[PDB]
Amino acid sequence: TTDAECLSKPAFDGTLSNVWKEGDSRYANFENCIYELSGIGIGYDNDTSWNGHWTPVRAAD
Amino acid sequence: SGADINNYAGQIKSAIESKFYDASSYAGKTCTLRIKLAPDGMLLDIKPEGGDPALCQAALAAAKLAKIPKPPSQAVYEVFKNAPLDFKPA
Repeated sequence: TTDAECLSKPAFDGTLSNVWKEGDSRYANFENCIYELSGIGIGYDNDTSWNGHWTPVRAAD
Repeated sequence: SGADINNYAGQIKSAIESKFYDASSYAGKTCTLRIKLAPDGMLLDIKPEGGDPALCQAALAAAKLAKIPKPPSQAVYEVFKNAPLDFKPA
């Protein structure tokens, strides 16, 4: 499951969990891919769950 | 209730979104805030926890003005009592 395959998956609005922070930005694993949060996002479960706009950026790892 | 939590989050986001102006004017900027919610969905307090001064100010205004509805239930309220908010316009 490649970077190219992940990029081709649709963005969505919703909640991902086990979200982590690199620099200013937040990420989460989904469908063997990594999604990034943009827009206005709402956090919960100690900042590890985030609701908002998620866009695939690259493959897992 | 997992869907209730997600739908309420989407209503917070929707509410703030509509009081948030010239969003794309801040493309590339970041701001993160923390709120204190009342059980009826009113904002008790909001503190900026870092980011672009100009985006943050707009974010603050958005949130203060937002008409956040009452949570579907006390359970959901508890989840968002102290929600962090991220503004990362595209």
